[PDB]
Amino acid sequence: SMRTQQKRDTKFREDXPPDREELGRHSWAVLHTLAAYYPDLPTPEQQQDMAQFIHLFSKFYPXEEXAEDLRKRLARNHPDTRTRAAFTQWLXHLHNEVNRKLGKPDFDXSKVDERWRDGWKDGSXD
Amino acid sequence: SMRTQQKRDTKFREDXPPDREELGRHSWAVLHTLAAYYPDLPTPEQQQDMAQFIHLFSKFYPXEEXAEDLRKRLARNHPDTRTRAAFTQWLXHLHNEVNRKLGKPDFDXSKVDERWRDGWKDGSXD
Ligand SMILES: Cc1cc2nc3c(=O)[nH]c(=O)nc-3n(C[C@H](O)[C@H](O)[C@H](O)COP(=O)(O)OP(=O)(O)OC[C@H]3O[C@@H](n4cnc5c(N)ncnc54)[C@H](O)[C@@H]3O)c2cc1C
Ligand SMILES: Cc1cc2nc3c(=O)[nH]c(=O)nc-3n(C[C@H](O)[C@H](O)[C@H](O)COP(=O)(O)OP(=O)(O)OC[C@H]3O[C@@H](n4cnc5c(N)ncnc54)[C@H](O)[C@@H]3O)c2cc1C
Repeated sequence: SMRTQQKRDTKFREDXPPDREELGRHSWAVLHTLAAYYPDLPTPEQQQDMAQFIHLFSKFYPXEEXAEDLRKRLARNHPDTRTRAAFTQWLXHLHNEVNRKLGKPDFDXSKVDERWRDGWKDGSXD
Repeated sequence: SMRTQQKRDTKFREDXPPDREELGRHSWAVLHTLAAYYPDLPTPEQQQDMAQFIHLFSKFYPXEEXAEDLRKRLARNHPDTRTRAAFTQWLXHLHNEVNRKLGKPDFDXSKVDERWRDGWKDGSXD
């Protein structure tokens, strides 16, 4: 017909303020990448710090409906920051809660180390 | 000649682990966007929380040379979290320190509200 609601076909300037979706994509990348490299045997101070980091992220996330949704989840399901394995998985399952809320499919949590740190075992990241 | 070191011409799969540069781009977007919507008159608890959030981000940032560089800066130049105006500018000038370290030009701090929240006044984000 003429205009389109597919943003990629419309708004071409990259250096603009992130919208709700684009901030989401950046933020999941930041959180999953921070978790991917977290210690396998973190100190007690690290475990405390990472839980506080996720709590503070929930206080300041600037999409208010998204931040409320996050604060509700963290109240029902505190972050497991005991180890890399536990925290990476914990964060995957949380991300999946949001995906299911929004009508998106589940990400296979078995893929989190490939996806965010190591690259796919088939070599498609090289 | 044949291979290229311009990543865009080589590695086409998007769902791969962020490298140092790509994590940087995501992270500056997250930090500048969080600052852009921070209160103009934050409570004392908010001011304390935002400073602690930036400190914790420096503890967990997974590029070790980058995290060390950040920890050094925050020791010399604590975040000003007193107001949106102060914190957005504080974070711009910090980002500029990193840009100059890496041979990149200064971003004009007068542009931070346009860039990260409001869109350019000429309408090029619409
Ligand atoms: C904490 C948080 C709360 C949010 N709350 C809301 C909200 O309440 N309402 C709303 O409209 N939007 C919310 N958003 C934005 C939303 O989650 C999506 O980021 C946005 O809709 C863009 O979706 P996307 O399809 O690009 O993929 P995203 O969900 O942004 O995912 C980005 C990439 O991460 C990978 N991935 C997907 N799922 C997982 C997983 N479970 N584990 C590991 N990797 C995964 C995939 O490679 C994917 O392409 C929130 C985002 C954040 C960060
Ligand atoms: C906290 C932190 C520390 C880092 N330390 C290092 C390091 O020690 N060594 C290293 O090699 N890399 C480091 N990086 C990565 C580096 O800063 C860049 O992110 C990366 O090199 C990609 O650069 P870029 O050209 O894509 O633009 P980036 O610097 O990633 O900037 C992204 C976008 O932000 C906007 N912008 C640029 N400057 C400002 C500013 N001053 N204020 C507001 N908006 C701005 C521009 O629109 C720009 O395109 C760090 C990143 C972070 C987040």
